[PDB]
Amino acid sequence: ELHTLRYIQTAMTDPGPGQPWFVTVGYVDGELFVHYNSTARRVVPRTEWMAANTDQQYWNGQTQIVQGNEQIDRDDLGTLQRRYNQTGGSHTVQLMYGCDILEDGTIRGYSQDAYDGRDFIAFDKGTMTFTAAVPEAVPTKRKWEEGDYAEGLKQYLEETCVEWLRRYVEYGKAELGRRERPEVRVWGKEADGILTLSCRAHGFYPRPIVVSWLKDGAVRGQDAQSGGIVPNGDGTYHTWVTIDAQPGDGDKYQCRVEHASLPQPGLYSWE
Amino acid sequence: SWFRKPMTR
Amino acid sequence: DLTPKVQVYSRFPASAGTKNVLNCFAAGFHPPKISITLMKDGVPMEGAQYSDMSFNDDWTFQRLVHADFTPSSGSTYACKVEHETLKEPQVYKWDPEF
Repeated sequence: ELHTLRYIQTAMTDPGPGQPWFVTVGYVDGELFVHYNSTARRVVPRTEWMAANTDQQYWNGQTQIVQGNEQIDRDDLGTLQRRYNQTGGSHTVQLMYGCDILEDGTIRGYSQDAYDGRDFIAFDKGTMTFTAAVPEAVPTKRKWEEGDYAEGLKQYLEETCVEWLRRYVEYGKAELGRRERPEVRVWGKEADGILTLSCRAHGFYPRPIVVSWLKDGAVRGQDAQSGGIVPNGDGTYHTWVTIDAQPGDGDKYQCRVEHASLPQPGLYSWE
Repeated sequence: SWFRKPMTR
Repeated sequence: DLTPKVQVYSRFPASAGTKNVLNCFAAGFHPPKISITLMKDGVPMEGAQYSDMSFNDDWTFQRLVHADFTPSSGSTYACKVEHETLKEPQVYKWDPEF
């Protein structure tokens, strides 16, 4: 079974109006479970399974781990501006790290950093060295290698990350492993001698879905336009696939929805 | 659990 | 290059008089500073909730704005998006499909 843990960090100089400068969130199998912002200054759960399983000791302890990271990113925003020779303006520091438990049992650990949307420092678990993408990343590479900070980071991605992710999966066993059926609606619009058939799926879980258009029982790929898998505010997902067809052929077209919740692929039409 | 950064850039 | 790709949709299939949630999702944008507003007949839609900001592997940001609403016939629902990459504010109309 595939299980992933991802922690993303964002430090901004221009949030801007009525928004926190430091935002950081966590993900268990692509689902939002933990949140922290520079305004509230407290780690708040985002799922019911997270709050019901953890005590006050954990929530108070996690806040200080992030509070320290907030201070580090505050100093780094000023330190990096001096290296690039910048007086002010809009600048963003992004950090992405976590561990993935693959289907074949292999554990993959990653830690990447960026400045203004461009790669800065990428951790290599094999060679135990921090890779520099830009010439301004060399002083960070030199500093992090002498102090042997790579050993503590390797200990986290291989041990601390895996142990906690395995616990979070156990806490939300019924929530993460649930099957939610999508509500499918088919609507056609005729304009300039073109019939546009839209197939929309509402509120499904998990995230993977295969929505394909069929004409006379045969699948039509290249003509179909999709908007990908977009999320909902309650943890569910949404998707839309549109196809351009000749007017008077609408009845020949059928939308096929392939999802884990449905035992057999559901066939829908404009009716 | 979040990783505690042991050093500044 | 880094312009936000915006999609306007409802949580449940739209029906006149039935309670629903109007979602506005913008993705693939940088810098993170963005102004996403849900509008009913060219005016903001009261109490709108802003979800926790996220970014993918390519460092491009994404944000979802959702608000509880009751769709009515003869009313136009749209989403106003303002960003540094866009020269003029972009308005995306919601297709009720009913």
